[PDB]
Amino acid sequence: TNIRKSHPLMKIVNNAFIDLPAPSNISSWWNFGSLLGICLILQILTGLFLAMHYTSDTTTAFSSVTHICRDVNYGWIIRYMHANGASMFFICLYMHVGRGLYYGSYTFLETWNIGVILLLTVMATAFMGYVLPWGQMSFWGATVITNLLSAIPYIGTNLVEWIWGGFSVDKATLTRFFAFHFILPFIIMAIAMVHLLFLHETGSNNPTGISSDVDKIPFHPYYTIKDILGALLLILALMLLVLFAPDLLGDPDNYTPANPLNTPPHIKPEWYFLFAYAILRSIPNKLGGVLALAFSILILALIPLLHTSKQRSMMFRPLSQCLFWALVADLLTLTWIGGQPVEHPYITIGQLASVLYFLLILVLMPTAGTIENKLLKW
Amino acid sequence: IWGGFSVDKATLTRFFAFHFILPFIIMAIAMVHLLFLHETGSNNPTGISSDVDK
Amino acid sequence: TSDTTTAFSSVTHICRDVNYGWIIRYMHANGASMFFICLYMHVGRGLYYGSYTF
Amino acid sequence: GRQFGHLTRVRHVITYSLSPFEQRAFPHYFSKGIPNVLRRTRACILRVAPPFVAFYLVYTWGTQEFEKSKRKNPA
Amino acid sequence: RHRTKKEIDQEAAVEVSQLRDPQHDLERVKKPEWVILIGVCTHLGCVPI
Amino acid sequence: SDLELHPPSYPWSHRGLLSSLDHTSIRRGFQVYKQVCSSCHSMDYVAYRHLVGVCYTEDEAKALAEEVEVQDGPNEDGEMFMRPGKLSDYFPKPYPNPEAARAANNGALPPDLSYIVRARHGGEDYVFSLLTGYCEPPTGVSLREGLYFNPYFPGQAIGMAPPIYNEVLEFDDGTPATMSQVAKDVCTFLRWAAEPEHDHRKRMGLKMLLMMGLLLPLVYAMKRHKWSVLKSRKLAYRPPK
Amino acid sequence: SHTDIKVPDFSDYRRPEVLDSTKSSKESSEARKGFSYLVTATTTVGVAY
Amino acid sequence: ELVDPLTTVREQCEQLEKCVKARERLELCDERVSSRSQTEEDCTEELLDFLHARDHCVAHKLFNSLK
Amino acid sequence: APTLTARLYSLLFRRTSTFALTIVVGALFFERAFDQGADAIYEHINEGKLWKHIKHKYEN
Ligand code: HEC
Ligand code: HEC
Ligand code: HEC
Ligand code: HEC
Ligand SMILES: C/C=C(C)/C=C/C=C/[C@H](OC)[C@@H](C)[C@@H](OC)[C@@H](C)CCc1oc2c(O)c(OC)cc(OC)c2c(=O)c1C
Ligand SMILES: COC1=C(OC)C(=O)C(C/C=C(\C)CCC=C(C)C)=C(C)C1=O
Repeated sequence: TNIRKSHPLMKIVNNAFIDLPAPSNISSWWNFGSLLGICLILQILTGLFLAMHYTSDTTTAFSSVTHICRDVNYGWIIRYMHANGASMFFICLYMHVGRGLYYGSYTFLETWNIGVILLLTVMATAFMGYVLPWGQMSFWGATVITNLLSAIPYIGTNLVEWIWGGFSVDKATLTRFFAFHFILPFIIMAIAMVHLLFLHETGSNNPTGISSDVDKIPFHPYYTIKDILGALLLILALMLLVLFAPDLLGDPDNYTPANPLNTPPHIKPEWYFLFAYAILRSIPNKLGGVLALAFSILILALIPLLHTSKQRSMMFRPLSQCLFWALVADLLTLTWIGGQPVEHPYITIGQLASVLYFLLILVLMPTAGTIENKLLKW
Repeated sequence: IWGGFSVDKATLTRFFAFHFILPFIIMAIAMVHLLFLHETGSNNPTGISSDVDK
Repeated sequence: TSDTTTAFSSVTHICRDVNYGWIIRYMHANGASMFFICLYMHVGRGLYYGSYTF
Repeated sequence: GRQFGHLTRVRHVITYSLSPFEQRAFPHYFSKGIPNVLRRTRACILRVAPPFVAFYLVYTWGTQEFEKSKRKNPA
Repeated sequence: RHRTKKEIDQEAAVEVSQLRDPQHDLERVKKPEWVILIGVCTHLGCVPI
Repeated sequence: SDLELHPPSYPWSHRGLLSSLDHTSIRRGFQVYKQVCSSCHSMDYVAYRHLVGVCYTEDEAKALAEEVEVQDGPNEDGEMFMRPGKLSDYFPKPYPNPEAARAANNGALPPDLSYIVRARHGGEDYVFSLLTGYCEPPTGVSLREGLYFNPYFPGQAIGMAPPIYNEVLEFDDGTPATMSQVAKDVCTFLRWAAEPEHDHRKRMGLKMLLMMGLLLPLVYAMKRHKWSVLKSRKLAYRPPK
Repeated sequence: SHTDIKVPDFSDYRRPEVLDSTKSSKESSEARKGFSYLVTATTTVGVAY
Repeated sequence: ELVDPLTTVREQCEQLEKCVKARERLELCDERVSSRSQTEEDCTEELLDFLHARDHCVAHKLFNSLK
Repeated sequence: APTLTARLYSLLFRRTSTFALTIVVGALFFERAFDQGADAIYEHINEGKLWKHIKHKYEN
């Protein structure tokens, strides 16, 4: 009788991290789950040590962040670890979603649906975080994204002013955004546990999409060691960015203090918002543009209802493989357009890419699955 | 823990941060408190086992 | 706001200017004391009834 | 809630394993490793690459077209 | 906004019917050389250049 | 007028991956700031003590601080006096307001120079190209000549008069104060002004790369060693009859 | 008929000091564990730093 | 008296083959603009084209002289 | 039995406490030898340049 197996706390650890039956089988694309956890605690830890010196008043917010970067012993690594960890958080998110899409992991309805909430929550958290240093991108970021609510008919204006604290972005806006940005990662952490709880009910999917109970291996030592290696690659990727190119993924305009009278000429999102940004502005309509933005991420919840194929994974589905990569490349296209001004070639090709995004998921990928069924006499 | 030779600017900003997080840490420890409790169930006024009358 | 220049001013800004900031502030203040009344009752109950054997 | 000894039913399958201390971590690492990656690449290139060249062409054309459009000539 | 003669020429002439929000220029000003506007875009609240 | 030109790649001594700032060039560049730019440009986020590690000594920087008059907080009668000023003082502000900044420089606001390398695309290359590349208008366009011509500025019409030329003050070591070198040194200083961590992050970077060059193959071997048992396993299927 | 089961050849995967079936493994036992534990010992030292 | 190395480098850059063609089409723009009645047609485009080729070459060379 | 990984294992690795002791003693002497080396490489690749090499110009 084992202490590891029967102690009411260690029970939980053992049935999640040690004795948990896992496929013999799962590739590097399965490393991103633990990497998201590492990202979560990295952002929690640095974010805590930034909160120790940050002040959330408009007069002083920019000054406190630069006080961190110049005066605070090693405040610069903490600040840019945080900044680049947020981008690392997004690289891992996108890899993790794409893995799920490819391998048919969305057939775990609860795990997947909680995952969609986790994406939206981490997006809202990181929007808030960018508002905090009170640069130019902070202010107009806060302006535009809060104003998305103003598209809700009849009550949208009241709602925007309700979260602002008044008629404009102001003193009241920044102090609550610090408070909202502090708590939300812990709420995320709690939802990450429920995500894992629903997952353990089935165990993991694998590259083949075929049930792997015939060949399970213990999580320890195999996926404990594969996870350590994967994390050490995540540390490389992060520490390359903070130590050799700290500002590569950010905006120079956020190094000028916020200014309510001038929006900059060049303004774009943070790289990881660029596809959704490109989708919304491809529509010359207020209500439709924001409805498309909401639909661009909420679509993931329809993907299980649109699975036509008699196989789970895309591994043995070449038509679907092609159309998956068309989806990735189209998403890469949309982040390129997001980066460009609203002028001649870019308006049309961004409109066509927007249409293709929705056509691929809604129509073209379900039809590919039926054709593939018919070709196998299924 | 002060941030220097005296209580100062540095002391108050971190005390806000420490005071924000610690109730959530408390909340997590309150769950572990309940988890250990459910293992036995409650005691009662008599101190005698009450399985005979749950 | 957690700066020394402004911390007292923000708390009184809550109590005078913030719509119903006064109930929130003093609910918080007296809830902390309520938290302690309940703690002491809860410990004493445990001491009396031998609940510490858990 | 799944445990070893309760997963599924398997009959008539023998597994031979060796100790980690009996065997090499990198058994024939380049001699067999390189032939494999090339084989894996060949297997997937036609599925992965053609959307990204299709991105590349629309990128190259789009940047070029935008550049040319903000020049004049006879006016 | 101080307006030149070429500027007022374009605004009076262009179609009221073909706008998304149908107004004449003359019912958008009081005296036609001075336009006073809140510099907040009606989309999502940026400052127009 | 909407048409743009982007800066070329100048081979800064700190452009390379594992490469120090030139602290001899940071020194000469502070000298450019104190004498030319500080008449117009704020640097609110750099203090005199920041120089003590970097280019100057403790004594050098204390004597440099003891050159300006700074307002100090109240005497025990209740009035605002002036003092020589210490290493703790941030670099002195021209103009009490942004509005007093706009009034002296003919409508135009000169922004802070504490951030300016990190706050403009191209970095020091842009600031070098905007400085060293001051030029004459082409035919077709004229300025309302409170504003001047620079090609590197967006829209081509800049409020800044071309503030650098041959021999605007001397360098303390003995260095020829050509406009090219006056621009080189100030941009080398403004990089340090934007990013004082620069040399420390590149030191830790080399340590990071060398450590990772040990740890990545070692953890790989650790993971392979454990995965050995599975990767070399042999299956046989032996059904009855 | 279970006596038909031979364990298949593992020479392809074996450490060099353990290819001779005619010779004891006990002799190379201290060395082989030595090499593998030195790897984890150095890693711990590396991570510790 | 006072020798700026940028003067030595800019002259040396302008004599290189790309710059000769781009100075040419700027000069051909220079004659075109004083000629017409009230032309709006700028030599912004042809100046910046020439500076593009010149400053590219300036950057490759200039810092080898400066201390 | 002459071989060195063997004597490394026999004296230091066999027991987990000795294994841990050899790691912590190992980490002390690594931190010195690596920081010695990595600084000396960084200083040599930036030959003058840093205030450590400028130092002697401004006096005692
Ligand atoms: C008075 C003439 C000066 C002097 C002596 C210097 N500056 Fe500055 N500066 C001045 C103005 C009026 C402006 C605003 C320009 C405008 O927006 O119309 C500037 C601005 C700059 C900038 C920012 C340009 C940009 O937007 O990209 C920089 C980078 C700059 N100034 C640098 C600079 C340097 C290095 C100086 C010393 C050689 C210098 N300035 C002095 C007015 C003036
Ligand atoms: C919108 C989809 C989605 C998002 C976003 C998502 N998850 Fe998942 N996650 C899943 C699915 C589906 C699986 C099951 C994968 C499988 O078994 O193939 C899963 C598996 C995982 C795993 C374990 C197995 C693995 O894939 O590595 C972890 C850990 C994980 N999720 C944590 C997270 C964390 C932390 C976040 C960020 C807060 C997150 N996930 C975001 C849907 C997602
Ligand atoms: C304990 C509080 C805390 C937590 C937890 C937190 N952060 Fe932050 N975050 C901050 C503060 C304070 C700043 C302002 C300092 C700064 O700009 O770097 C900030 C800054 C940011 C920024 C702006 C970076 C920049 O400087 O450009 C982003 C983006 C960000 N956070 C995202 C995240 C994400 C994602 C998480 C994890 C879900 C997270 N943060 C966790 C407090 C927190
Ligand atoms: C130092 C002792 C102690 C402290 C302080 C304490 N607990 Fe308990 N708690 C106990 C014990 C012992 C029991 C079991 C009582 C029994 O069954 O008679 C218990 C029971 C409870 C119960 C359920 C039964 C009951 O007594 O109502 C809850 C709920 C509770 N604890 C939550 C909390 C919370 C929340 C806190 C404040 C964070 C807390 N406790 C503080 C020792 C304590
Ligand atoms: C209290 C109320 C809260 C927290 C409301 C939160 C709403 C959060 C959203 O959903 C989670 C949101 C973050 C998400 O939309 C789906 C993003 C992908 C939106 C992407 C986004 O970014 C921009 C941005 O970053 C900018 O600044 C540099 C400026 C911008 O305009 C020019 C935008 C912008 O136009 C869009 C669409
Ligand atoms: C069955 O699949 C599983 C994996 O195999 C790919 C994992 O690697 C991990 C490891 C995840 C970690 C360390 C993140 C923990 C998150 C929080 C918020 C504490 C889990 C839980 C899992 O269930």
